[PDB]
Amino acid sequence: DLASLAIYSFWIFLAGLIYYLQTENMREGYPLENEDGTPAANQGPFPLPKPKTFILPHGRGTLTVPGPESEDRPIALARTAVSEGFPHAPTGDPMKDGVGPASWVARRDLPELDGHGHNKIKPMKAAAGFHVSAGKNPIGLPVRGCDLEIAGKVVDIWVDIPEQMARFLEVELKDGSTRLLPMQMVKVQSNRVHVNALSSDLFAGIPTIKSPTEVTLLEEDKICGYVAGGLMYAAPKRKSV
Amino acid sequence: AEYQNIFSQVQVRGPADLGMTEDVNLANRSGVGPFSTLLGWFGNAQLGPIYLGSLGVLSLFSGLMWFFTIGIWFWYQAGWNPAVFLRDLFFFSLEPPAPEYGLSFAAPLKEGGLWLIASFFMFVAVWSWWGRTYLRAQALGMGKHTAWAFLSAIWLWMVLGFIRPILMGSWSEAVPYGIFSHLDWTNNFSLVHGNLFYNPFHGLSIAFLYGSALLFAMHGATILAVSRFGGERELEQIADRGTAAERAALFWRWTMGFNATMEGIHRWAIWMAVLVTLTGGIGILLSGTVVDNWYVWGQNHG
Amino acid sequence: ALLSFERKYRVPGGTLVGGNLFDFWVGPFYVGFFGVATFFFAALGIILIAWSAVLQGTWNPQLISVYPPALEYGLGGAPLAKGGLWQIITICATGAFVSWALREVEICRKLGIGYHIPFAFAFAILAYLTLVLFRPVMMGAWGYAFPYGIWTHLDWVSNTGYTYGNFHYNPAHMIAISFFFTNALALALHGALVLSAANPEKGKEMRTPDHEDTFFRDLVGYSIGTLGIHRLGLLLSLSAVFFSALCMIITGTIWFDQWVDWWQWWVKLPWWANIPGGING
Ligand code: BCL
Ligand code: BCL
Ligand code: BCL
Ligand SMILES: CC[C@H]1c2cc3[nH]c4c(c3C)C(=O)[C@H](C(=O)OC)c4c3nc(cc4[nH]c(cc(n2)[C@@H]1C)c(C(C)=O)c4C)[C@@H](C)[C@@H]3CCC(=O)OC/C=C(\C)CCC[C@H](C)CCC[C@H](C)CCCC(C)C
Ligand SMILES: CC[C@H]1c2cc3[nH]c4c(c3C)C(=O)[C@H](C(=O)OC)c4c3nc(cc4[nH]c(cc(n2)[C@@H]1C)c(C(C)=O)c4C)[C@@H](C)[C@@H]3CCC(=O)OC/C=C(\C)CCC[C@H](C)CCC[C@H](C)CCCC(C)C
Ligand SMILES: CCCCCCCCCCCCCCCC(=O)OC[C@H](COP(=O)(O)OC[C@H](O)CO)OC(=O)CCCCCCC[C@H](Br)[C@@H](Br)CCCCCCCC
Ligand SMILES: CCCCCCCCCCCC[N+](C)(C)[O-]
Ligand SMILES: CCCCCCCCCCCC[N+](C)(C)[O-]
Ligand SMILES: [Cl-]
Repeated sequence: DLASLAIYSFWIFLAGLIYYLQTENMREGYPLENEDGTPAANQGPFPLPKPKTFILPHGRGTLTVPGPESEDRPIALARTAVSEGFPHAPTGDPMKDGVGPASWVARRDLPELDGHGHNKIKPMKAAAGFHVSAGKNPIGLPVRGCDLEIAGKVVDIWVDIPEQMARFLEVELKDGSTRLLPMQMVKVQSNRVHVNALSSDLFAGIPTIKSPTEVTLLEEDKICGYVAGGLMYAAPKRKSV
Repeated sequence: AEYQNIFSQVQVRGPADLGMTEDVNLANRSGVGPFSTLLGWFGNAQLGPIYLGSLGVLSLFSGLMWFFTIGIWFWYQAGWNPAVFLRDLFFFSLEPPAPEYGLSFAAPLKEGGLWLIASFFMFVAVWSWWGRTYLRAQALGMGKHTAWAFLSAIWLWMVLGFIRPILMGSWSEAVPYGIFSHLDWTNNFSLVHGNLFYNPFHGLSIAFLYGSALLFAMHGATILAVSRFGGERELEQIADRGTAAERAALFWRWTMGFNATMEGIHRWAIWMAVLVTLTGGIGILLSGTVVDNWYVWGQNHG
Repeated sequence: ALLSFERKYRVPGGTLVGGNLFDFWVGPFYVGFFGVATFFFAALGIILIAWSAVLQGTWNPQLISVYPPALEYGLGGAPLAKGGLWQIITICATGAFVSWALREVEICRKLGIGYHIPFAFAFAILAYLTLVLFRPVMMGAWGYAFPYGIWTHLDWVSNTGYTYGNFHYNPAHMIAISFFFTNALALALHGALVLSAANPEKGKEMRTPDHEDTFFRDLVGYSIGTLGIHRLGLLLSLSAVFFSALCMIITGTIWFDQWVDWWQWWVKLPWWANIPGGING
């Protein structure tokens, strides 16, 4: 029967496809590791795929995956149990050490470039022809932390040029230096910008950027990590509201 | 509330983005259209430009002729009365030739011929539009995944309208052009083939259709959940894994014990979707050509 | 075992209930108080299904079926073998799903991510509860719920549909279907687009989100953007399930006749109601 042949073949195909898909999804993070970072004994029934290479634009190299996995940064955490499967306690301040929900990855310390090789994200002040087109303009709004105290003031929006969208608010602190806040972690209100994740005392500790008119992928990760970390780690200072 | 990132809080606008050039013939791109502040709360505000070369003009024109062929038939069914046209719009139907005409073109216009003309125009609109999905990719140096994916949808459509009717010996087996009439056709097709719930390919197709909803809910929710770390910038997360891609994987690993990568979730995605109409097309193609009754088939084949 | 990059995220905290008591993993799986709850509800559910198998007299998974209380029982309880188990397994199911959503909320809290996933999932649970709880309660009996069996639930779908004629004519159901098909359209296009950029023609550099915008603008005159498309997929898929729940919640309750006949309100609007010709005059 031709339907029987069709349905039986399709199941063979779907099994092969699921196998292939799972292996493709093991191009990052594998081989699996023990808690000490050595290779685990049981890797599973799926093997690592054969490596592929992405040719990155703008002379930025390739990426070949799978390859040798490494954190490329120290992890300030320690075991809390004598066997596998329990949490690992921060050994210092998890927000400064960048662990837990404050974690960051050691992405390239260069900015993301657009199709034409230009920095993807720029302060709006430096982005020819960019302006706020609808919504409350946050520039000039005081910025409030979850301790209900003012941490600073908004001095610019950092915009994604090719996608025409707000990505960070640039916030000036008491000492006149600035920090970037992810736009996804702020609430623009009629008379302020509210930041639930951080109390005002934590703003100074936001990782700074080394050049004031561009951010690197590495710097984005440190800022975004640190801000998200505050939901857990600034909870004591987080007033009800 | 935390901001949830479903709508944007502030819109920014800059100079109209005219796009990458690569090998595209710029003579064929319109100027930019207007900007919609309304679309802008949710996606991009910018409309246009559009590329329209000769294959695009063919597809559009042919598409419009399909649409006018049905339209003119409806207006005729309505006795040229716009009151009646609006009233009975969902009830009108352009029906294929009777069984007696087989696969011939001999049928009167009012009783098959217009359906054949309409189907002709649709055939040209879709296939040229397919070519346009390949060529627009080619001109930008991108892969052809879209044109391959589109071919799976074309398959189900080709099966319902052309391949299955040809294999059965008559245009009368194809689907009428009409809102209600095509639903009636669908119901009737199942009744007459012993209940399509007994077709294993139909069950598969449902699994994938539902699964597409599961998967895009999972994936959209996920990217939005990690948008605070730049997660929607998927190409760069592919090229240089960030804490967005890592938190996204680990959410799923901790929930269900396995996970994806940023590139690879898009392979789960293309396949989950494409298998809807691939399996669906097989199921329909086999119906009445090889299997007259799926309940019966079922009883003899597990 | 851990993913290469996983250790830094396995910190204490984020639990909703029980502090550190259940703040641990088994292999890849996070436990938490809601892991223990899910397991308890699942396990009891599966055991009870297995016992129903015994009382039906089969183990075959294409035959095992747990049916709800017959309509005579109304909204009361029934004996184990005659509807009671279904009622208990439904409670266990609801408990396991809601426990799974709350476990997901615990995983979000530990990872510092948004709650969009469990929120999304809560729509699926609502669809389920529409079919087994809200709709039965509004209709006055547990018997209107679907039975738990691979094929028998398909029987219930078909029977339930044909009670109202061709169910296609349910207008909320048309909107639901539209969202399902559109969602599958969008999923295909999205996967294909990111992959076409990540995997360009042979020998060439990866493309940019700018190439992705350009491709769609060249093709259809509009690009929704990388943020937009993920918002869109979430909206389409949730809207699909919202309208599904809606189309059933109204059926047997506010509307219970043949769905085809609902459409007469439009045809009988008084301006065109009596004009001869067309299909309906
Ligand atoms: C949604 C509207 C109707 C309905 C209409 C249909 C129709 C019509 C069809 C199905 C089909 C299926 N339905 Mg149903 N189905 C309903 C409610 C449910 C519920 C539920 C708890 O609410 C569940 C668990 C299922 C489960 C299933 C699967 C057996 C099968 C494939 C679905 C799929 O891949 O989805 C997408 C999800 C994924 C791809 C993820 C994987 C999900 C897996 C496959 C679920 C396994 C379920 C397991 C066998 C149930 C027992 C659990 C154990 C006790 C632990 N249905 C309601 C009543 N369903 C198809 C079939 O082939 O039936 C025989 C089919 O044609
Ligand atoms: C009483 C009715 C029968 C029945 C009869 C049928 C029939 C008959 C068919 C299906 C098919 C399907 N049914 Mg069934 N079905 C029933 C009950 C169900 C139930 C349920 C909960 O009860 C569900 C969930 C489904 C679900 C499904 C899908 C999985 C599948 C269609 C997939 C798809 O994407 O198609 C939609 C996608 C397309 C049609 C592709 C179209 C692509 C073309 C190229 C687009 C042209 C566009 C045109 C130019 C206009 C453009 C305008 C633009 C804006 C410019 N059925 C009952 C049992 N079903 C189909 C299938 O595959 O079955 C195996 C099919 O033929
Ligand atoms: C003869 C049949 C009638 C008909 C009668 C009905 C009836 C009756 C119903 C539908 C419903 C639907 N129909 Mg209809 N329908 C018909 C024709 C069609 C066609 C078609 C192409 O002809 C299509 C595309 C559809 C489409 C649809 C969808 C809009 C909707 C189903 C999805 C849903 O509710 O998901 C919602 C998703 C869920 C319920 C899944 C819940 C999952 C839970 C929360 C998780 C389970 C976990 C599991 C146990 C895990 C197991 C273990 C793990 C896998 C390890 N119908 C014909 C005309 N249709 C249904 C609906 O709207 O229901 C609300 C419905 O009840
Ligand atoms: C893989 C399975 C799914 C799938 C995939 C899929 N579909 C696709 C693709 C893919 C991968 C494409 O690449 C292609 C596409 O271009 O998407 C943008 C397409 C496509 N899928 C389409 C539709 C479609 N897909 C569907 C389904 C599905 N598509 C599946 C669920 C369905 C249904 C019934 O469920 C429909 C209706 C089209 C949007 C597009 C194919 C376009 C096409 O072939 O067009 C030819 C016809 C014309 C060109 C006539 C156009 C006339 C214009 C509307 C004139 C406008 C002028 C002016 C604006 C008038 C003013 C009035 C207006 C306000 C109305
Ligand atoms: C709202 C949009 C869509 C959606 C979204 C969605 N689903 C989700 C999520 C999201 C966002 C999750 O986060 C969650 C997940 O973890 O996915 C991997 C989930 C999930 N969606 C699932 C399934 C699923 N979703 C579906 C649908 C959808 N899910 C929608 C279309 C469907 C169908 C039929 O269309 C199914 C079958 C699971 C993979 C997963 C939830 C897993 C879970 O809750 O696990 C805990 C429970 C158990 C391990 C077993 C419980 C056992 C019971 C106690 C007994 C069985 C009773 C049951 C009622 C019998 C059914 C018999 C059938 C034959 C009818
Ligand atoms: C997918 C199926 C349908 C797809 C939708 C197709 C819609 C067709 C849109 C109709 C476009 C009409 C174009 C007229 C253009 C014209 O007359 O001249 C352009 C004229 C001047 O251009 P120029 O002088 O620069 O000419 C070219 C030059 O020589 C080289 O640079 O400028 C214009 O008119 C711009 C008009 C704006 C075009 C934007 C169209 C937006 C389309 Br409708 C978007 Br909103 C459609 C969205 C549909 C999405 C559907 C996907 C479904 C999932
Ligand atoms: C579509 C059904 C769901 C697909 C299930 C795929 C199984 C995933 C295999 C997990 C292996 C995990 N591991 C050991 C590699 O970490
Ligand atoms: C026979 C093959 C054709 C596939 C079926 C197409 C039916 C779709 C319904 C279109 C309805 C006509 N109109 C103008 C109101 O759209
Ligand atoms: Cl507007």
